[PDB]
Amino acid sequence: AWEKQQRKTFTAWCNSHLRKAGTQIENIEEDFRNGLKLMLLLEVISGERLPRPDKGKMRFHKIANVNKALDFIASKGVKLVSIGAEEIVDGNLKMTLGMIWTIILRFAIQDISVEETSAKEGLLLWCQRKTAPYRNVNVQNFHTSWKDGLALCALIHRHRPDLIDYAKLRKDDPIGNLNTAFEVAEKYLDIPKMLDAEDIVNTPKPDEKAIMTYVSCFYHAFAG
Amino acid sequence: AWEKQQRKTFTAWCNSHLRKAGTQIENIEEDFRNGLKLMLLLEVISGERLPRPDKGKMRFHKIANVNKALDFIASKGVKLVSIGAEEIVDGNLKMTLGMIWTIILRFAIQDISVEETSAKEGLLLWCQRKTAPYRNVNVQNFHTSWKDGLALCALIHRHRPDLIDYAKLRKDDPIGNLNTAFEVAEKYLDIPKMLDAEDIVNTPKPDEKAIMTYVSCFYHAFAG
Repeated sequence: AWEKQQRKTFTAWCNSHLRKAGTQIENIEEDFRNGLKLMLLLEVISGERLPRPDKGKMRFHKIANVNKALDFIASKGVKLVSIGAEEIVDGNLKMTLGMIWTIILRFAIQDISVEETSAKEGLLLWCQRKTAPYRNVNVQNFHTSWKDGLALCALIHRHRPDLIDYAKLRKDDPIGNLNTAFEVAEKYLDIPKMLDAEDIVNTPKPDEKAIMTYVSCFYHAFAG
Repeated sequence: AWEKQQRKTFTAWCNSHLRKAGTQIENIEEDFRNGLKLMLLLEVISGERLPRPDKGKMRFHKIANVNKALDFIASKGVKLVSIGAEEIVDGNLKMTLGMIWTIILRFAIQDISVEETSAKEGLLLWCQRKTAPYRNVNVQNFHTSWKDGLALCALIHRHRPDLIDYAKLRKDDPIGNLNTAFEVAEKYLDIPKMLDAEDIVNTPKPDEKAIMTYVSCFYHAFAG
């Protein structure tokens, strides 16, 4: 089940960045095979220039361009684990999703530094400080703590009290709390939806990586 | 109409240089008011060191920093015509765009020397020699001669035959010829888009200054 979720969230995340370069992707298991938008995505989020793409549509041209991306990532202190250009060119889903998470983690989460605490732990602490005043919220992880949607609404309310009337939110209305946060973020913060309400509520333990991906968008939107 | 075009082209040009200093500007009529990135831009394109910026965000601090830039330019044999720091600090569009062109002309076009011919005339002659072998191209100016996009494709083809299949380009397909040149330059030469296809084709006489700005990028990219 995580596979379908991660694909939707990762795709939405990639698209929220690629749109600045005037493009988008539809099927993550196809649109990164030739490495072009993969390279484009990396220049967008890093603000750096990658080597120029190789012209051509042959298999070897794809391997070469995907390798430009993979090398750029590796050069950022990333250890592409068993992730080779061949699998990416071949459209392998597990490997492709693994690569994108690696990029999401490295370029959007790793550098977060809060109270001498970085990356994943850093983002968690930040989420905790911001939601500290909300008694009906208890952030201890990036999965079950977010199930009832209050954590996200509170996180939003902490920076934009005018967008959500937090007092009207009930705990036993998880679907509603989530969609309220999702729609408000989409509408006023221009943070596209990356999660599905029902999937968060239905899964005993939601996908930790999908959640961190969405939440980091909020970190970057409020840090600015 | 020239105002909107010049703003887009000049902004893209400024950004293609500022990116080397790890920054960019969004709205040209705002981002140069405090003179910081203006000074930064000048050090980047000249390779020289300007005086240090004044610390502070007050109006007078801005006037002082913009004056450091204006003086540096003037010291390069430039006559800032009726261009004062006040107008720049005030975010005046006409004056700001006038200043940037002055900088584009002085630091990217003036020193071009081809067959005992310099600056604007120098760049034109260069463009002519390079496109001389292309019969469906006739460069006589920096405006109408570029409308159908063949001049640019030929200019690119002359140095990189592998990037554009010039023979497939038709004259009655101006929009396509232009975008082909625009996308190829952006993709393989890392020369960001500075012009809009439809604007070039729709205007009886495209903006001579916007065109020279974009074309000079090609001069510098192939001169290296």
